[PDB]
Amino acid sequence: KIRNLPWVEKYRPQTLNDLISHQDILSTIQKFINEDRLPHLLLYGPPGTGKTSTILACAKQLYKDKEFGSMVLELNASDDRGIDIIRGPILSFASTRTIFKKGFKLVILDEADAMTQDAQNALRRVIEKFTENTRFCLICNYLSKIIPALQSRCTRFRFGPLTPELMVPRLEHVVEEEKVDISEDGMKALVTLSSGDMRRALNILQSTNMAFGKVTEETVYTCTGHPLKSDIANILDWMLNQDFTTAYRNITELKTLKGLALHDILTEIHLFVHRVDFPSSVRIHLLTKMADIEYRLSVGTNEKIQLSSLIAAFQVTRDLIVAEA
Amino acid sequence: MFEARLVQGSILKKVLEALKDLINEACWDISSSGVNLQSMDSSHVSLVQLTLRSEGFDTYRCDRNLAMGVNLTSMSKILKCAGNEDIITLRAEDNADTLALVFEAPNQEKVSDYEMKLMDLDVEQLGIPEQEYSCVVKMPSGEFARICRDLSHIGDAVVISCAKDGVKFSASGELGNGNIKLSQTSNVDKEEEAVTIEMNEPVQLTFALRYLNFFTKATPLSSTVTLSMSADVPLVVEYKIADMGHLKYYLAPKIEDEEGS
Amino acid sequence: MFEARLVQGSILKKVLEALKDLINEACWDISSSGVNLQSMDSSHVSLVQLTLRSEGFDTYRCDRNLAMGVNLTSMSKILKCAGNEDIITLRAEDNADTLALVFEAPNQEKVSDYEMKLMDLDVEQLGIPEQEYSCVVKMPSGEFARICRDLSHIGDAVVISCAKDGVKFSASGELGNGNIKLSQTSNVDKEEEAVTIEMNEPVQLTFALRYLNFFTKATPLSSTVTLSMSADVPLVVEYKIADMGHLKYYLAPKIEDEEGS
Amino acid sequence: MFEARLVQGSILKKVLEALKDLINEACWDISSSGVNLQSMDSSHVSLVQLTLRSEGFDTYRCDRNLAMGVNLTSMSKILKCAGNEDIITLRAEDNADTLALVFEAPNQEKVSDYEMKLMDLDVEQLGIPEQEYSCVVKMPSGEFARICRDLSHIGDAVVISCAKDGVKFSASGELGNGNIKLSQTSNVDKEEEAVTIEMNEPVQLTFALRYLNFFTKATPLSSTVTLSMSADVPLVVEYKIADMGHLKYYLAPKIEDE
Amino acid sequence: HYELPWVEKYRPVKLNEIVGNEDTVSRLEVFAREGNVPNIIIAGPPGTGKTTSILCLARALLGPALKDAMLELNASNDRGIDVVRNKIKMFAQQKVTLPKGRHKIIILDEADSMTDGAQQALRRTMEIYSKTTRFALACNASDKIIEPIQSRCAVLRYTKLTDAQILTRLMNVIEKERVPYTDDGLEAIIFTAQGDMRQALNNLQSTFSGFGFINSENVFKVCDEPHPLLVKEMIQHCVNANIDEAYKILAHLWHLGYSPEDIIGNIFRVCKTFQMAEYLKLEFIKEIGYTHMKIAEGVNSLLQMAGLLARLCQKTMAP
Amino acid sequence: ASSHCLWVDEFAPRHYTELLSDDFTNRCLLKWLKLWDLVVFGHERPSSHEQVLEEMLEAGLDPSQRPKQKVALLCGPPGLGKTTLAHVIARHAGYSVVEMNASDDRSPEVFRTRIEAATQMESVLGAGGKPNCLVIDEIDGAPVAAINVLLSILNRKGLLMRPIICICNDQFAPSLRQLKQQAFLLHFPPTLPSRLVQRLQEVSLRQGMRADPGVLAALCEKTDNDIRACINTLQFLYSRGQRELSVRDVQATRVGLKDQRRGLFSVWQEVFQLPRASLTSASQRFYRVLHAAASAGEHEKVVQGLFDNFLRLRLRDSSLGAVCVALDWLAFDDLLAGAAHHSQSFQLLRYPPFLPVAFHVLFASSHTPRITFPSSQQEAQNRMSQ
DNA sequence: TTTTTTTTATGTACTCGTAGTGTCTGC
DNA sequence: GCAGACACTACGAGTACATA
Ligand SMILES: Nc1ncnc2c1ncn2[C@@H]1O[C@H](COP(=O)(O)OP(=O)(O)OP(O)(O)=S)[C@@H](O)[C@H]1O
Ligand SMILES: Nc1ncnc2c1ncn2[C@@H]1O[C@H](COP(=O)(O)OP(=O)(O)OP(O)(O)=S)[C@@H](O)[C@H]1O
Ligand SMILES: Nc1ncnc2c1ncn2[C@@H]1O[C@H](COP(=O)(O)OP(=O)(O)OP(O)(O)=S)[C@@H](O)[C@H]1O
Ligand SMILES: [Mg+2]
Ligand SMILES: [Mg+2]
Ligand SMILES: [Mg+2]
Repeated sequence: KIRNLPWVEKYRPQTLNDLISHQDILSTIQKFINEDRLPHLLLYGPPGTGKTSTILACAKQLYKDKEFGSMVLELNASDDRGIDIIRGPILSFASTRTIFKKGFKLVILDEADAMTQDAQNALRRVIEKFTENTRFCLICNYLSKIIPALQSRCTRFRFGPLTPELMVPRLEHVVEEEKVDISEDGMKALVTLSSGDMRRALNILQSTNMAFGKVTEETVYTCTGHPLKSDIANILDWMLNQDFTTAYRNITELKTLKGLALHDILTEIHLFVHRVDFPSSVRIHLLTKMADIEYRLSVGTNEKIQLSSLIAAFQVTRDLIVAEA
Repeated sequence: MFEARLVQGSILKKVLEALKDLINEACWDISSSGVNLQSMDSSHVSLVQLTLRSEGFDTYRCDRNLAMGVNLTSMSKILKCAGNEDIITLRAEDNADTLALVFEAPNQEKVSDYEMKLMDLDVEQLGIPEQEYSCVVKMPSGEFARICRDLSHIGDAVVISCAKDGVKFSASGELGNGNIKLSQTSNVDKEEEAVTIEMNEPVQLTFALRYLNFFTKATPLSSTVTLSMSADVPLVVEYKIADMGHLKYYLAPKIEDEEGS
Repeated sequence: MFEARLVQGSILKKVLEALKDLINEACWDISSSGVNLQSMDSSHVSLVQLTLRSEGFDTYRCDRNLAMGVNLTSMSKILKCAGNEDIITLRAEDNADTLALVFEAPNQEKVSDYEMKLMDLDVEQLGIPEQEYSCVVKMPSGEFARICRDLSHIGDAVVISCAKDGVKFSASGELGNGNIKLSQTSNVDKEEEAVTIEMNEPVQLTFALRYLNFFTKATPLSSTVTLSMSADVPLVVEYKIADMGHLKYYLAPKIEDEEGS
Repeated sequence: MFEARLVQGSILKKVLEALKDLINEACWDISSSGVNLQSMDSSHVSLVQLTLRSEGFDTYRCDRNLAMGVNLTSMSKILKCAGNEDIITLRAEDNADTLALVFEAPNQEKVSDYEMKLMDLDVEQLGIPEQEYSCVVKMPSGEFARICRDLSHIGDAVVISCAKDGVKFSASGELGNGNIKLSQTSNVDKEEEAVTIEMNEPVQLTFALRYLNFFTKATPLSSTVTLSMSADVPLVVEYKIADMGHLKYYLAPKIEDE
Repeated sequence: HYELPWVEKYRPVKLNEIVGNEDTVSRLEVFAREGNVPNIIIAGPPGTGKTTSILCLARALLGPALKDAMLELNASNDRGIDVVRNKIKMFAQQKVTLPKGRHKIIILDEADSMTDGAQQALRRTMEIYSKTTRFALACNASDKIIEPIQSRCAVLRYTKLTDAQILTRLMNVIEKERVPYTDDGLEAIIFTAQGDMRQALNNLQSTFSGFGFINSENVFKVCDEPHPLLVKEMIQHCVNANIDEAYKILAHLWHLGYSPEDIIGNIFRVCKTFQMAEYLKLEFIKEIGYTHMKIAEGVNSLLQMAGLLARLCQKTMAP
Repeated sequence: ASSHCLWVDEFAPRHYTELLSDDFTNRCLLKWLKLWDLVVFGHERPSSHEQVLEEMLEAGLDPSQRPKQKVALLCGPPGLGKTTLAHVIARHAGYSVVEMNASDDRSPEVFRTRIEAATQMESVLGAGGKPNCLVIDEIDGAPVAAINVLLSILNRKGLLMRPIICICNDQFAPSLRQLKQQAFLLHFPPTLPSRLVQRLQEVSLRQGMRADPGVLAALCEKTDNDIRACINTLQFLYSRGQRELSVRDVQATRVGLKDQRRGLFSVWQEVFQLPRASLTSASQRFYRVLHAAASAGEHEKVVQGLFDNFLRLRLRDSSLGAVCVALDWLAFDDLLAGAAHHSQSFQLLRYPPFLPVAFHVLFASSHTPRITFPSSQQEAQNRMSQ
C-alpha cells in the first residue's frame, strides 16, 4: 500500500543487507548476531550514515514481533534520561528477566552524547554487572561528549561518511521505486551535494522531483540554490584577474542572476584555494580572511559588504602573487 | 461507533488508581467480546492485562473493532472529579480522534462531557503464552496488600516462595530478614480470607517490591486474589471483578547470582 | 477618627487570601453607611467591590470620610498569626499615618497588636454602570469552586455560555473539550443548591481561568453565589456574605477570534 | 543458645515505644536470672535500667551469658507489625551475628519470622547506681503522664519539688506559668490513685520536659509509678510490672537550679 | 546460557592474574595473604584493573564470608547524604564474626560521583569503626575525592599498562581461545588499545569474530587508529608554519567523519602537553579557545578549522 | 591485637606527653579549658598571633565566673591532630568527650537538641560524674542556620555552663564568619618535620622495620606534614615481604601521593614569584603552576587576585606590553565565561585554567611580593547595587 | 605569614522544609 | 459517630556546577 512518508523514512534499511557502505562493520555485527555473542556497541560518526538503522535492523533480526516490546528498551534525546532514569527504569530493565521468551535483552540509548555525565557515570556498573542479561548500544555523533569509562566498556565502530561510489545503487533503487527520471549529471549532483549524507541525498532528490519533475544538474542546483562549479571558477577568475570595480560588477551580476548565497560561495572558494598552487603566506592570509568573512555572516550583517571583503581578500594578494614571480 | 456505559463509576476509578504510576498509557482494544487492554509499564518489566466483558456494562455496542491508545495522566485528571454512584459513558466514533467521557456530578445535577485526544502509537501485540503454572495460590487481597507493604520496610526485593505447605514471603534487607509464612486460613467465618494451594512444584523467585505494591492498589476491585508462579513463566497476580471482568498483573523475576565462594 | 469592630474572626481570615494573589492593595473607604472597597487589578481585568454595612459590626464610629491604602504583602502574614473565632477590631486616627488592628493571640490569653503604614496612592473611582445584565443565574458557593478547579486541568481559558436552560462551562485544550451543563436543581433539601435562571437572553463569552480561580477563593464566606452575564458588560460574581454586606467581582472577557464567513 | 518466649507482646511494644527516641541502642544482657538492659545516653542525661525476670516469660533457656547490642530504630520496626496479645519468641544463638523474633501477630496463622543484625559496641561498664533516696513517693501512671503533657503546653522545663504534702510541678515562660498543687488523694476507691508519702528532707530540682515525656510513655505498662529523687542524685521513676519484672528511668537535673 | 564477552569472561579472579602495576599488585597479594589491610584509594586511567584488584582483594580476604561482610556501592546506587548516615554507618556498626586480621570491607566504587557532603559525612565513620571495618575506593579523577578522605586512606595510583603487560594477558586469552594470529596484528591491537585492557580485549574479540584471523589489515578494518597520533604532527606542522601538511592532516581527519568539536578537542589536548615555547603555547591555546567559541556558537566548517590552522601558523611568524 | 587495628589507631596518643602538635597550641588549649574549672568543678585552683592568645588567657573572667570566649575554634590542614588534641585535652582536664561530627543529621532542630542535651544538664552518675565537653567536628560543613543555633545558645542570657570545642579544616568558610569573632581561635601550624620524623622512626622501630631519617624526611615532605597519611603510607609500604624501606619507593608516585587543596595565597605566590634555587626548567614551572592553580579551586577568586595584584608588582616591562597581553588574557577569560554561559556549551571552561599560568609566564620575578586579598570588584559591585 | 560577597541564562542534581491527607485511638 | 494525633508522599524552595 501507499503511504504519505518522506523518502528518508519510506526508504529505510529495515534489514542489514540494505545498508551500503560499512561492509566490514556490518559483517562483524552480523557475525556477532549469528554466534549470539553481541557485545556492548558504541556507534559513532557523522549524521546520516546509518547508525540508528543498523541497530534497528539488528533489533528486528534478534527479536520477533511478539516479543519486541519486552526485549528492547529504546531511549533517545526526546525522552528524559536523567540519573533517576538510570537508577530506575534502566536498572530495573537490566536487572530483571524477560516475560515471554528467554533471551538477552537490549537497551538502545540513541543520541547518547546528549546525556549528562552523572547519568553516564551511573551507567557504568549497570552495563558491567548485567552483561549476561542485557546489552547496551550507545549512539552518538560526538565521541568527546561520552566519558572514557563508557568508551572503554563498549567496543567502538566508526560509521564514517558514505563514499559517493556506494550511494549510487541505493539512490538508483529509490529512483526505480519512485519512477524518477534522472540523468547521470543529476546523480553526480546528488552525490556531490550530499557529502557523505544519505538523508540529505534523499531530501534533495525528493525536493527536486517535486519541484521540477526531472532530476538533472540544473534542476538540483536550482532547487538547492547551490552555485555551479563553473560559477565558482568564474568568480575566482574575476577575483584574481582584474581590478576591484569590474570584479565587483561581475560577481554582483552573477549573484543577482543566479540567486547565490555567500556561504556556499565561501565554501567552494575555500575548496578552490587549496587546489590552486598559492604561496604559503598568501594561503595563510586567504584562509584567515575567508574564516573572518565566514564568521561575520553568522550575525545580522550586510552581505554586500562581506562580498566586497571577499573580493578585497584576493585583490590584496594579486600584487603579492605577481611580485612573487 | 463505540459506546460503552459503565454501570458503576467506582470500578473505573479503582482500575486507573492502580495503573497511575505504573501504566504509561492505556491501550483500549475494543471488539464485540468486550474491552481489552494489554500494556507494559515504562520500564518494560511489568505487563498489565485487563479484560472487561460486554455483559458487565449497562449498554455496550461496537460496530467495528477499535484500538484507542490514550494518555493515562490525562485520564487521571478527568477521573478524580467522578462520582462513585453514577453511570459513566465511554463514546468514540469510527474515524474520530475524540474519546468522550459522559457522567454525572457528585451533586448529581449536571452532565459532564470530557473529551480526550487519542494517540497514534504503533504498538505490536504481545503474545500471552497462557500456559499452566507450577503454583496457584488463592489469597485475600487485603492480606497480600499488607504483606508486600510490611516487607517494603525491610528490603527492596522479596524472595517469594510457594510449595505444598503454602506461600512464603522473605525479604533480606539492611536491618535483617523478614520471613512471613501463611498457610491454610480457610477455617474462618468469611469466605474471602482463605489460603488455598492448587499446584505442586515449588518455585523460589525474587521480584521487585515497587511493582508488587503497585499491583496491590487493585484491592477494592476483588476481595480475593490469585497468585500464579512457575520456574520459567513470570508471576501472575490475577484479580477477578465480580460482574465486570478480570485483571492480570505480570512481573518478571530479577536476576540473582550465587556466590562463587 | 475611625473605629470598627467585627463579630467573627473568620469574616476577615477567609476573604483576605482571595485578594492576596488577586489585587496588590486594599483601599478601604470609610463612610457613615459603611466601609467600601473598590480595587482594580494591575492588568486592568479584575475589579473587586467589597461593602460592609455599619449595622453588621459590633460597633462602628465614623465622623469624617477617610480613605486608607494598605498593601497585601504585609496584611497576609499577620492574618495567619490571628485566630479564627476571636474578635477583630480596626482603629485609625484622623491625622496619623498608622493603621492599628487589635485582636486576640491564638493562645487566648494576651492582646496582640500590629501596626501597618498607610500607603498614599492617588486613585479614582471607576464607577460601575449598574446596568441590567442579559443573564442572571444563581449557583451554589462550594460547588462553583469545584467547577473552575476542574477546568484548570484542561486549558488556560474557559468559555461561559448562559442560555435559558442553564450555564455551560467549556474549555477546549490540548487534551480535549470539557463541557458541563448545570440545570434544574430546585428539588433539593438544602436551599443553597437551588440552581435557577432569572433572565432570557443568551450570551457566550470567554474569560481567563486564573482570575476565576482567584474569585473562587472567597467561597466559604457565603452559602450561594450569583452570576451575571451580558453582551459587553463584564461578568459579575456576586456573593451575599453573612449579614453585614455583600461582595462583588468583575472580570473582563477575553478576545474573540476572526471567525467571519 | 538463648530463647525467651514473652507471654504477651504488650510487654515489648510499650517498652520500645517508651525508649524509641530516648536511647539509640538496646543492650540486652542475658543471664540465668533474666534479661537486663542497662543503657546510658551519649551526652549522659538519661539512663534506662530494664530488668525482665525469667519467671515472667513462657519459656526461658540460656546456656551462656549473652550481650545483644541492637539498634532501636531497627527493632521498633518489628513491634509495629506485632500483635498486642501475642506470644513473641525472642531467640538467638551463643556466638551469632543475628537476633530472631518469631510471632503470629494478625491471629490469622501468619507465622512471622523477623531477624535483625546485631551491632558490636564498646563495653561501657557501670556497676550499681547508688540508691539512698531521701524522697520516695508513689503515684498513678496515668496522672503522671497527664501532668507532663499539661506542663509541656506552656514551658520547656519543669521544676519538681518534693514536700510533705506532695510533689509540685511548675514552669515559667513567655506564655504563662503552669502550676499544680498535688494533695493527698488517698480517699478514693481506686488503690492506684493514692499518693503514698515516705519522704524526708524536701528538695527542689529542675528537669528537662522532653525527657520526662519520654519516661511517661510507659503509662499502660504498669498501674502505678514510684518517684524517687534527692539532692545531687538523679530522679528515678519506677514502673514495677506485674509478673515479668520492673523498669526504672534515671534523669539528671539541669545545671540552672530553679 | 549466553557466553560472556572476553572482557567479562576473562576477568581475573585472583590477584596474581592482574598484569601491570607490579609493585602495588604484589603488595595487594601480600595484604590478601596475611591481612590487616589499611583503607585504600586506587586511582588511574580506565581499564587499568582497579575494580578487579579491589574485588579480588575482597574475595581473598573474606572468602565464604563475602556475602555478609562486604558492602559494594556504585554510582548506580543512591549513595547520597542519607545513605552515608544511615546505611554505611549502620554497616560499619554491624557485628560480623570474622577470623583474625579480617575486617568488613565497604567498597565504594567510582567515588568521583559522590558529593562533597557525603564525603564529609564519610570521615568520622572511617575513623571510628576502623577496628572492625575497612574501606576500598576506586576512582579515575582523584582530585574529586576530598583531602580528608585521601588522608584517611593509602592512596594508590595506577599508571597506563605498557605494551608487554597487555601483550601477556592477550597471549593468555589467545591460548585460552585458540585464536590464530600474527605479530603485527597483535602490535596493531596494542596500538589501538592505548594502554586500555578493555579496548584490547574488545578489539581482539571483534577482529576474531569478524574475520577469524589477527593481522594488521583485519584489525584496522574494524578498529581505528587513535586520533591524537596524527594531531601531534598536525600541531608540529603548525609550529613550523607548514600550512599545507597541517591542512592535509586536517582534511584527512575531516573526511573520516570527525566533528569539528572532537578535532579541536584533540588539538587542545595535544597543545596542552606539546614540547615548545611557553608563550607560543599560551597564544596557541588562546587561539584554540577563540576558534572553539565560534564552533560552539554555531559556525563549524572546514573553512573555520583551516582559518584556525592559518592563525596558528601566523602566531609563529609574529614574534 | 596487633593484626586487628590500624597503625594510626595503635600509635594514637592517650596521654598529654605524647602529642605531636605544636606545644604552644596544646598549652593554650589546656589553659583555656582550665579557665572553666571555676564554674564547672567548683574549685578555685585547677591543681602577632601568640600575643593575642596570651592576652585572651589573662584578660580575666566575666561577672558570671566564665571565660568571655566560650568556644575554642580549631583550624588547619588535615592530618595534624586537631581531633586528637581536643579529645586528649578534654580527657586530661577531667571532662567527658561528647562527639558531634558530620555524619550526624546537622539539621537545626537536631543541632539544638544535641547541644541542649550536651550542655544544659548534669551527669547521671551524680557526684564523681565526668562533666560533658562538647566537641563539634567538621563545623565548616555545617549549615548557616546550625551556626546561628550555636550562637543563639552561646549568647543566651538557659545559661551556658559547659565548654564547647569546634574543629574545622577551613577557617575562612562563609558559615563561620560570626563564629570567628566570638571564639578562641587556635590556628594549627604544620607539624615539625624533626618531631614527625622521630615519631615515624619510633613507629617503624616498634613494628620491626628499618628506615633512614632521609627516606622518612622524604615521606614527610611528600605527604605535606600529614601524620595520618605518613603512617598509612608506611603501613602499606612495609607489609612483611621486606624490611628496609628504599628512597625510590617513597619517590615513586604510585604510593603515598595525594592531591592537596592549595590555598589562594600559596597559588598567588607560586604564580607571581619564581621558586628559589632540576627544577630550573620553564616547562616544569609551567606544568606546576597550571596543576596548582587547577587544584586550588574557586577560579573566579584566583582571577580576581591576579587582576588586583599584577599591577602592584615591581614590573620590568616599562613598555606596558605585558600588561596589555595580560588584560587581553583577562578579556579572553571573560568572553569564554560569557560564551559558555550563553550557548550552554561548557567545554569552553578548560582554557581559563591557563590564565594563572599566563600570568606566571608574563610576571615571573625573583622578588618577594606582598599579595593582598582581592576586594575591588566586590566593592564595586556592592556600590553599584547600592 | 596577608579573606566578602552577589551578578552569569538553562538544565540537572541534590538536599531540606512544609502541607494536605489516609489512617489509627479514643468517649 | 466525630475530634485529635501519627507518619506518608508530593511539592515548593534554596544552592551548586557544568572542563582535562
Ligand atoms: N547506510 C545507509 N544505507 C541506506 N540508507 C541509509 C544509510 N544511512 C542512512 N540512510 C538513509 O537515511 C535515513 C536516516 O538514517 P539514520 O540511520 O537515521 O542515520 P544516522 O546515522 O542515525 O544519523 P544520526 O546521527 O542519527 S542524525 C534512513 O532512513 C535511510 O533512508
Ligand atoms: N590489569 C589487568 N589485568 C587483566 N585484565 C584486566 C586488567 N585491567 C583490566 N582488565 C580487564 O578489563 C576488565 C575491566 O577492568 P576494570 O577493573 O573493571 O576496569 P577499571 O580498572 O575499574 O577502570 P574503570 O575506571 O572502572 S572504567 C576486567 O574484567 C578484565 O577483563
Ligand atoms: N603523636 C601521634 N603519633 C602517631 N599518630 C598520631 C599522633 N597524633 C595523632 N596521630 C594520628 O594521626 C591522625 C590525626 O588525625 P585526627 O586528629 O583524627 O583528625 P585531624 O588531625 O583533625 O584531621 P582531619 O581534618 O580530621 S582529616 C589520627 O589517625 C591519629 O590517630
Ligand atoms: Mg538517529
Ligand atoms: Mg570500575
Ligand atoms: Mg578530625
